[PDB]
Amino acid sequence: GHMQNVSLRELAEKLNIYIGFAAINNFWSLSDEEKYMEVARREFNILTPENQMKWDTIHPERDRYNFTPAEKHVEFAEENNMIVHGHTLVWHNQLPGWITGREWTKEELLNVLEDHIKTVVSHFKGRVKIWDVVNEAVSDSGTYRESVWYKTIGPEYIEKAFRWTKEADPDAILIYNDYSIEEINAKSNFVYNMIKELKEKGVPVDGIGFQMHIDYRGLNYDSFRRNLERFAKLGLQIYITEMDVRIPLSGSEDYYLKKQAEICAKIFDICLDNPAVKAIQFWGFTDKYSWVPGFFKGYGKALLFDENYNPKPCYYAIKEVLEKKIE
Ligand SMILES: O[C@@H]1[C@@H](O)[C@H](O[C@@H]2CO[C@@H](O)[C@H](O)[C@H]2O)OC[C@H]1O
Repeated sequence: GHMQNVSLRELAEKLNIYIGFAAINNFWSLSDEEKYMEVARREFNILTPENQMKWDTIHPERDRYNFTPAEKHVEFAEENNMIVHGHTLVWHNQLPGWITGREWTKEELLNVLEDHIKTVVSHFKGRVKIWDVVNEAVSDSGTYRESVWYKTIGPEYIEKAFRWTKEADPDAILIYNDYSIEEINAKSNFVYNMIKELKEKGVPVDGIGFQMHIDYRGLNYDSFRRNLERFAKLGLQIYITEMDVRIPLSGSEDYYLKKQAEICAKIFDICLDNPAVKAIQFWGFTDKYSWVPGFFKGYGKALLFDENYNPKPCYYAIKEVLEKKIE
């Protein structure tokens, strides 16, 4: 015969791709830890720690590293035949006080950056298959974002981060990850020309991550498909890293859950049609545990499973698209 439950990760493996999630902080000690862990191992073969590899947790003082929470994320992916997607080495948010609380000069922040990168990347060498090296380096104007990194160091912090990362783990796939660059627009044009110049200089930018924090309005699918093609032609691997499809909390639940399913299906169709797309992840998987309600005033219910871990319409919609693709 054949196996009874036809999970997303089983279907992902027959497509030679990964489908997964972001693991909440301290997932092993949730009140409902057991259920959370079970759904996650049943469904997924790639795991990104939601926050526990961020600068705040992992490097809370200039001369102290804390790998403890991160190691728990990695052990769980390992015991569960998942690969680990590392997040994130350089970003403007969730920085500890010893970084934000003092003025820096260029040479000192370069030295700080290199130490952080080499320490975390070497510590997890060979155990983290994909690194978000730089996260959200580009403003909502398609100019460079005016972070502590940029203001202190200049644009070179980007290439140096990638080069330092590759040194510390040559087998890691190094990516640049951003939001709102799924379509052709001012922001993705800037990211495009940016990666195009870094690769021409020999910087090891292996891939691009499209966060895919979207809502019930969907995307311009033609623009998204054309955007994936131009990036792939740069010789990049492509990762959907943080998917969620937030819907208004007010009024017709069924209508919005139906639009959510259609969107998820359309996004998978396009992604499965382009062989440079290697993983699709959701920024979580159950609506019980999502950053959306707290960040996006008036929206929620953005994930695969409801608050009781029952699959929602999008889940079945994506499974059906996965199954058709194999068929
Ligand atoms: O718990 C929350 C996380 O889900 C949130 O993660 C970020 C959301 O925006 C993405 O573009 C980032 O890459 C990702 O790290 O960060 C805030 C935290 O409180």
